[PDB]
Amino acid sequence: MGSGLAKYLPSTIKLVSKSGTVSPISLAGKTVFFYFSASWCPPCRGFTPTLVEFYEKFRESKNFEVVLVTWDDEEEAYNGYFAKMPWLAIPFSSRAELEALRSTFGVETIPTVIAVNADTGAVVSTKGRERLLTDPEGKNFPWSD
Amino acid sequence: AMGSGLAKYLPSTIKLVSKSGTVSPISLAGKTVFFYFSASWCPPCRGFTPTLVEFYEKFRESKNFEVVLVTWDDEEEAYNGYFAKMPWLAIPFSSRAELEALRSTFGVETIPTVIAVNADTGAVVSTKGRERLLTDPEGKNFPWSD
Repeated sequence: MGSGLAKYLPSTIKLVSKSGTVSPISLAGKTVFFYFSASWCPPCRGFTPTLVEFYEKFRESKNFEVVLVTWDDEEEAYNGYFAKMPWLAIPFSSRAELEALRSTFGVETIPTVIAVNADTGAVVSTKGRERLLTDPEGKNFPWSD
Repeated sequence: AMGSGLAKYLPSTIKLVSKSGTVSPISLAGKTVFFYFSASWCPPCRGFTPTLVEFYEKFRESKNFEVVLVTWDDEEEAYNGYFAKMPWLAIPFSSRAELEALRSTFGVETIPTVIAVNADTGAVVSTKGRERLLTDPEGKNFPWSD
């Protein structure tokens, strides 16, 4: 499946992990959080470790993945910031794909997490950046509505 | 020559677009320049734009300022239709790296935002005009510095 997630990206993209690459289709069956963030954004820098801790605890139990959608435009800054994260990222050089996601989800501000269902493409939630702060165990994950 | 404060923000090899033609960044010498980060797909942007248009029509001459759209649109027809509503200047749609560099330089986390700079010195003059214009339509406190 994962054909819902794949419709948000070119068919030829691979996501980057810490060690290799990941085909979007491999996220089938998961809730996928597009995390719009930048190393130069102070609230992003403070929110990232909150999301990292949640991912460490619940990635498998809640069956989700995070995909960084960078607003960094300098590759070394991107590299150092993504090094702090355990999840996936759109490659730094995929500038048009990054901008298409901003337009598609109407992302006016960072940090923002947009959750989609990888199989259907449906938007699952848009306020996780705020809701995670008062729900560290994710009892109300994925924070819909 | 004046206007050297803009050289880093608006490289001289890329002219700005106007309603009728093109404009070199150096032509903004001596002015306060508002970088207006905005997108046609952003509802608060669509509502703020006419407020800024009215202020520009009334006061851009008397207060010696210019507005430069920094687009977050990624579709050219959307950019064209939205900039058509505006009387000021814009970074060309295709200048994607220049647009992104301004976002990083001024740390623009949200739109709509206006960042004012001094065209001669490059100094940041104000960052909250998007909010402060709303309650100061005559610009009595322009350029709304902190």
